[PDB]
Amino acid sequence: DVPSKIGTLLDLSATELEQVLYFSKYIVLDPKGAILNGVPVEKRQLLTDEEYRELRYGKQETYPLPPGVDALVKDGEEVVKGQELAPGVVSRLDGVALYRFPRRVRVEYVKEPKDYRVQPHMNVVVPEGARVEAGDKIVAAIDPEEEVIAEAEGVVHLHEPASILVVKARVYPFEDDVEVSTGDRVAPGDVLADGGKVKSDVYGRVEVDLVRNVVRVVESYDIDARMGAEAIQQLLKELDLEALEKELLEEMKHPSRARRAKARKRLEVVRAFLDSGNRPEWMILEAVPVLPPDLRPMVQVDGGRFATSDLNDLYRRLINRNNRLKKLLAQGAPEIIIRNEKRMLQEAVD
Amino acid sequence: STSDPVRQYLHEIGQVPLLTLEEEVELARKVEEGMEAIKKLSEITGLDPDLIREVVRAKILGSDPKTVEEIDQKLKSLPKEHKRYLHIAREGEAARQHLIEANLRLVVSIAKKYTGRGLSFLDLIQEGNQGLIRAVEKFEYKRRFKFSTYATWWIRQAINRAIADQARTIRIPVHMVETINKLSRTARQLQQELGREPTYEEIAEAMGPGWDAKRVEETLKIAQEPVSLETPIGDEKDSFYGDFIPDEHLPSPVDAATQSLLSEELEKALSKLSEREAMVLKLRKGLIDGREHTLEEVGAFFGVTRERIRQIENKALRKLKYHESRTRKLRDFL
DNA sequence: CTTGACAAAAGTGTTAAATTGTGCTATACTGGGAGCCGTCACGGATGC
DNA sequence: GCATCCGTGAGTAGAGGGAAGCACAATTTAACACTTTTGTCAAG
Repeated sequence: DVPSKIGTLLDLSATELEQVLYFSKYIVLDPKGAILNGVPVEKRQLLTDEEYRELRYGKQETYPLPPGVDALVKDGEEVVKGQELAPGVVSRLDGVALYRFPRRVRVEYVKEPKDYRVQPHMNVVVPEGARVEAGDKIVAAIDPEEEVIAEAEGVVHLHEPASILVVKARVYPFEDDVEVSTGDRVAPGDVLADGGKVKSDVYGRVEVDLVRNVVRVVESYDIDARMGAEAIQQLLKELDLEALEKELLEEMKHPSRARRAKARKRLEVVRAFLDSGNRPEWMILEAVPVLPPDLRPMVQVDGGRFATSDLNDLYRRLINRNNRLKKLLAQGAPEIIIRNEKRMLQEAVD
Repeated sequence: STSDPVRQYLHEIGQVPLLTLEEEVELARKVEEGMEAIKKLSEITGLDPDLIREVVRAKILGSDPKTVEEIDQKLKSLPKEHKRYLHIAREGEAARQHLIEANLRLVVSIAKKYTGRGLSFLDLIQEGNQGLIRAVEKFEYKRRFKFSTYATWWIRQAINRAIADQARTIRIPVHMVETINKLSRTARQLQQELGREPTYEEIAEAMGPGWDAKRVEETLKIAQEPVSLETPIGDEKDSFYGDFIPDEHLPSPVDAATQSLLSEELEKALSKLSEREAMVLKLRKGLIDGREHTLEEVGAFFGVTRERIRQIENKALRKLKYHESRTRKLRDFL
């Protein structure tokens, strides 16, 4: 209903309000010391899905190598932007380059550049440039017949990777059991792996490399950003009507007519809430009322067929989508599936 | 822009690259190993296996929260040998999230073949996504079969069950919905062979044993959908179906006035009876509190046997009959 | 006013038959379809 | 200024109109055998 009542209180345009309400862009509620493009992130700042993912989960990219060709880099070797990881593909960011799937494992036995063909249904259990004791498994397989083990001690080298993954992260090798696990978030100075012996120097999400015996911290921030009416509801709850009224009253002293007209319209809505006693957050629904059934009847007619009102179908759609969201949340569905359900629930209420 | 919810969803799922064969195997192996580690952790720690997977899932997802932190700290206090299974559980939960996200294109291709059967396209996709999640848990990568071979069965099943449960205003059981679909399919085949609409007898014979024409007609009556009250009638948009349906529930003014006239005339005739005689009839017929009272409760209230009330109740009835015949004041009400 | 003493009716318990709800299927399959201008003409409010 | 968005346009009547199958487990329904009720026919 133009002009928007929610938008007037929150100083948001119609375009901005629709983007947040229908799950198009994020809005910042707590920056948590995040820097985007060299500029610190402020509150009430609109972020795109690409920008939010970079700040929350870090930056990384994978480059698929052509068959047969071999990369000129090593595992765990740092690269710079534009550096040629492979002759056929170039990188687009700086970070640590790690092998994804070595199509051929060239174990150097010590008694020996023996060549092993690794099928896609097989996985390597030892890292590159590592000492493997005699009798230990080297490449695991579904069928024990095709399983490859270590004939003797030697150095295992990886060759012909399927692709190279470049992730902007910091590697901290650990000696003893790690005090954190995969999925945790750390800050500079926190005890990382060896009970304080190894500590992180940057914010990020920690993932544990058991095979490589290193701890990786992908640079990111624990930023608080939300979409939908949930983020709008919290903003309305934190509003101070008394403080806002004083601020708008001072702006009313501007000699410019345009500013005075703008401040008067906002102050009219603020005063209406103060006098009536209503709360701004009541404009967002938590419980949906249901009309009495006799006002939306389902009655039989002189014959045998039934007749019903359109409101019963609209109520059925809302219940069906609300119940499906409860089941999806309990199963730990990914955010993409959850976000689609929430957007559909908002449209059903409309 | 953003006016099409279907276009918005397609753009979002297109940002996840499709998995290669090598990548698919690794994710499937990680999920299976993680599930086994959860079972191993529960046996050692003695806690519920269902509860442990939630604590691991909560940490991976991020953002009762009070007890989640408490249980997680106990797991991290285990020695190095037991802490290894914690690492496997965490990696398995992250692989399950990535495995589901990379197969969202498969459900859209399947779900587009079920449109026009009572559910919107977005509703079909969401129901198919539930089937995709189920296939991930039950998938076994040791058989060397590709994921799309096994996941297709679960995605199609979820869409079919949702249609049979949510596409009708008056819900019909799944077993009867299948019967209705078979009945319609059989009639169509007979129609193109006979060159005309088949009769109920012809449909019943082709349906199979245990079917007669009576059962065919009864099934067709069940499969009738209700009609809308706001259906426009005529070209001008001022008349609707609900403008022609009377209400038969509330009594009419004529019916309400007849009840009042009967009551005042009945109580006038009761005054000709004795004080005790009138009370017996008013209780044995239920003119107080609305409930009829048997010869026992009436006897309990008045402290007399049930054979005595029977006679006086009948005696008062016969005196009313004589009075009515001489005046004819209570006959028109029947 | 009461006792007796049936006789049908109403009430209860068990159980088999009918109906209803739920899980599963292993070649491989991975971004929708429909629409199409005598597009109604005119103020009023708002954004910029 | 000039672009974009949004709500508004007489009354009463009539009269036609109006796309899988299977197995198995729970769950509800119907039949049927006693058993307490509770109206009654007959005395006294």
